[PDB]
Amino acid sequence: TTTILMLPWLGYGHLSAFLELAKSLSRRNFHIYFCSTSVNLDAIKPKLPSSFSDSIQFVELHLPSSPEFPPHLHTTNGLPPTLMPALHQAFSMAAQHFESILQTLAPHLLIYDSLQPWAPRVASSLKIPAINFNTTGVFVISQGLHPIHYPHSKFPFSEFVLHNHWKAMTERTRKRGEAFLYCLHASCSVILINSFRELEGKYMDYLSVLLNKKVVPVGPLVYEPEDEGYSSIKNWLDKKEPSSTVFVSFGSEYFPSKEEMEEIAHGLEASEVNFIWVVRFPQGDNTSGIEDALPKGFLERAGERGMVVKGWAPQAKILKHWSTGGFVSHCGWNSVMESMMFGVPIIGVPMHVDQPFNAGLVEEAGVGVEAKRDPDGKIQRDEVAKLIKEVVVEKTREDVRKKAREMSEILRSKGEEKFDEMVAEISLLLKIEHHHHH
Ligand SMILES: O=c1ccn([C@@H]2O[C@H](COP(=O)(O)OP(=O)(O)O)[C@@H](O)[C@H]2O)c(=O)[nH]1
Repeated sequence: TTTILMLPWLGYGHLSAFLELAKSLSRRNFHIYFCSTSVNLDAIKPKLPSSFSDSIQFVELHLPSSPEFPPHLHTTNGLPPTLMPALHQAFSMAAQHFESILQTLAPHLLIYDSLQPWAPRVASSLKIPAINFNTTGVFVISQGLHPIHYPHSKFPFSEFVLHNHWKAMTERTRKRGEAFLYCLHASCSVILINSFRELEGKYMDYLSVLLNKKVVPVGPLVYEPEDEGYSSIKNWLDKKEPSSTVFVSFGSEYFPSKEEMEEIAHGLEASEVNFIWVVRFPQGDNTSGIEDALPKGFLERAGERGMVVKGWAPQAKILKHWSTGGFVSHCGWNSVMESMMFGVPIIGVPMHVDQPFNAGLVEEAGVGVEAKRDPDGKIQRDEVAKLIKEVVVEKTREDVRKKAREMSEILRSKGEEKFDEMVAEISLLLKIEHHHHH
């Protein structure tokens, strides 16, 4: 049996997408070693049905630990943002443990994420082929690589303009970029990406030219789950009108500022929509409460229309509920893919990293709308309220709703043939590499 070790970056969205890919590979008679920190493995274990217990094996990776950065913080999930550089550095320091794991397990292939250039380096030293799997979409990667080759030319095939807020948003950025570049360039023969041609084909073709490598889509990769946490939420949603409610979430690794929450809250209130909003506090803060993060009296004024959930909610179950008419989202790529799969239009409030590019692609495909920031880069309560009202409450953006339903139909028609290309490229790569090693 051909064995694959998978090494996601230490974020919940990365773990989730890698796990869905692991499931699809396991059904093609690959044996998977799924490698991450213990805190990440514990968070993802509930998402693996017992049907996979024999073919997907978890392997713990150990990072350097200290009382001030202990192992339960070795994840981006709820991590204080100021600890993000320490987490990247600690992950790079796991390379020797990673080498010993690869020596002991001797997998035939490594599939690695784009935040760990040390991983393909270790694999190559051990004569283990390594392929890069990207859990973002293609658009942001092609936008990042284009200036390296065409520094004086506008990006082709798109009218998207990045807001000055993010253009402004030095060596931390450069080294993360150069690490990302290495991960792409080091990949053996192909790169894998969680996207699909109907959405991003022209950008995959362009990225393939920029890299001189085949770009292989393996998307849509979307996780779909008796549940007590959803029960209370389900009971509330069951009393609402169809397509009347928005889910509001900024993902697993972002905490909007007090001012950002103010604009979102006032946008929700003015729109008169029903909403479920996930509000979170960073690890180590178990004093803070919902009431302090929100404007004074906001939940009192919202009354029956509003529900705030602390910490975490069953996002996929909520989006699939017939009451949900929209998704106010930071536009993390897994959230975008889920929203498209479930046919829910996106109201984009991107915050950082790849999100503004994802929101621009959402707008371009017409399956959602982006709440634009004002000249100074602030979220605008008026823009949030107007888009919720148009898309969900009054439903005057029927173009958006129809395109989102159309996209869902397309995505639901896809089957296991979406993995045919990846499996053939893996087979070829391993057969070429077997001759080399000989
Ligand atoms: O309260 C929450 C917040 C997030 N998610 C899931 O966490 C993942 C978030 O991934 P995404 O790429 O959207 O954003 P990130 O967390 O990486 O910024 C998605 O699968 C969401 O469905 C969830 O289930 N409940």
